[PDB]
Amino acid sequence: GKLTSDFDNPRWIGRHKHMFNFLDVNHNGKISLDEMVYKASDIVINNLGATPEQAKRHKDAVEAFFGGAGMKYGVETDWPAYIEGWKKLATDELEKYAKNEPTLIRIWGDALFDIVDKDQNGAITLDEWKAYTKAAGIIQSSEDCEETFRVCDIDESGQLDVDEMTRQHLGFWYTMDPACEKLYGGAVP
Ligand SMILES: O=C1c2cc(-c3ccc(O)cc3)cc(Cc3ccccc3)c2C[C@@H]1Cc1ccc(O)cc1
Repeated sequence: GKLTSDFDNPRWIGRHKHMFNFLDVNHNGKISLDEMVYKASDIVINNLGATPEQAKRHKDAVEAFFGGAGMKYGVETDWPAYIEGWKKLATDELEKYAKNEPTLIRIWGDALFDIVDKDQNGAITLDEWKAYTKAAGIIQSSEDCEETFRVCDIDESGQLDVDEMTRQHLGFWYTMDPACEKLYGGAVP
């Protein structure tokens, strides 16, 4: 694995700058925690049929995750404060990884996969991953969705679970692990 940060890597900055511009759908140069939690909850409730119990769990997880990057309700976060807050989020997540503490990215996955998995067993199929990532907009083509199941160590079903995805997300969002490249296909650089 890799438990060292790489915040000076221009491709780490560019990866999250891509995400920031993807999240700033109204081209305001700034995004709020209200917008992020709305987008997240809108997906699982209105596209994926989450129950109120599932949605509340998922809401607290998304709220914590983006809140870990310094975003707050009623506050607009511009790009400089965004990437600065994302360094603090990656640092806190890397401390949790090292302490074998439940990370914010795992807690979001567990809450999300309970919705995305129709059997609610913490493992999603390729069609279910295409359903979520296209509703979220983070992936547009079915080709990029298939790259996820190539990069990830899929089980024998074969489905993707939170254990494997948390491992991939460690290297993709936090440490720039070369083996975690193309986790979202070509949709996210
Ligand atoms: O990990 C994930 C991630 C990271 C970012 C991101 C990335 C970098 C940024 O700088 C900003 C936003 C953005 C997204 C899309 C999204 C944004 C806001 C509201 C709902 C979805 C997603 C999904 C996906 C959910 C997930 C979580 C854990 C799992 O185990 C499996 C799936």
